[PDB]
Amino acid sequence: LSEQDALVEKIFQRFKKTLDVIRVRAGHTDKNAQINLELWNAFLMANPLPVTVLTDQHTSESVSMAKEKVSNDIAT
Amino acid sequence: EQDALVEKIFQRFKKTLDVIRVRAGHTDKNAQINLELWNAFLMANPLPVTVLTDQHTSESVSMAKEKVSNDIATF
Amino acid sequence: SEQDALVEKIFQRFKKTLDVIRVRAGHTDKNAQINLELWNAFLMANPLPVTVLTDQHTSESVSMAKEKVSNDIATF
Amino acid sequence: QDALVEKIFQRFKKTLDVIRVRAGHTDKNAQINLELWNAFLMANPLPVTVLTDQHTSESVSMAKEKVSNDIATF
Ligand SMILES: [Cl-]
Ligand SMILES: [Cl-]
Ligand SMILES: [Cl-]
Ligand SMILES: [Cl-]
Ligand SMILES: [Cl-]
Ligand SMILES: [Cl-]
Ligand SMILES: [Cl-]
Ligand SMILES: [Cl-]
Ligand SMILES: [Cl-]
Ligand SMILES: [Cl-]
Ligand SMILES: [Cl-]
Ligand SMILES: [Mg+2]
Ligand SMILES: [Mg+2]
Ligand SMILES: [Mg+2]
Repeated sequence: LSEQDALVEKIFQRFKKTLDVIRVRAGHTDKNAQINLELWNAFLMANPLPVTVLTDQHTSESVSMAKEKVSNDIAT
Repeated sequence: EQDALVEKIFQRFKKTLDVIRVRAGHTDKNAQINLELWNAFLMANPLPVTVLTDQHTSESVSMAKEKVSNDIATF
Repeated sequence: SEQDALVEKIFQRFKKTLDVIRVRAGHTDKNAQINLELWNAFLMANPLPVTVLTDQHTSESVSMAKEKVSNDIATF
Repeated sequence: QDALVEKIFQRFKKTLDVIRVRAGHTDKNAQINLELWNAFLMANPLPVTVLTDQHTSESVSMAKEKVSNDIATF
């Protein structure tokens, strides 16, 4: 009702389209990330690892190489 | 008048919102690619049974979750 | 310049929230790129005789994971 | 002025919270994904690691093309 509130609502409406795109996409990405973890779970239950070696214990050379490539990509 | 102020506010935010929007957009695209690759991989290498985390969480998944939780707490 | 001082104040109020979102989006984008590189190396070393995508046929494992996560999102 | 600035932020807070929470869980899950790749590849090592700049797997190319069509139509 107040003129200040009307301005605040107008500011939000100017941002709404952009925020909607970000928010909706973040929802789809979050859902897909959860599906990815469920697929990892089913895959590893069916194909178990004798030991689970995480990066703080030892980083696979494949992971190191992939990280270095993407780092160079981002640096360009 | 009022609209010119509102447009000025949005333009001040645009570059930051663009960076966020572009990064989230490519992440969403890559997440969709990731699922298609899972599909092709599992079609070629099927699982006799599909065990989801509500039935049983793999010890490997639990260890990875615990490690990442410690990383996020200390990073 | 009176409007610009207010516009700058509004941005500074949001900066901390926007920085957190932007920095995480950057780390997530980098990790998603690494994930694709690891798929590439994994599939080059372990090629698929045929590549069946979900529009041709959706693996029952993918269908089950999608349904589980969809129920998770609906209940939460 | 400051009361107006806070009103603007509070109007956006709920939308920004949803975005922040979703992005945070996605970032966490992406980290878990990389740790699982590490454990999987330590247990099942690759004789050579071929990245996309050397050669892109036909499976990756096909998946990329399908997803591009999906994003264009959805
Ligand atoms: Cl190491
Ligand atoms: Cl290694
Ligand atoms: Cl782009
Ligand atoms: Cl989980
Ligand atoms: Cl669960
Ligand atoms: Cl369990
Ligand atoms: Cl287990
Ligand atoms: Cl199907
Ligand atoms: Cl199937
Ligand atoms: Cl190529
Ligand atoms: Cl190939
Ligand atoms: Mg096996
Ligand atoms: Mg993955
Ligand atoms: Mg093996």
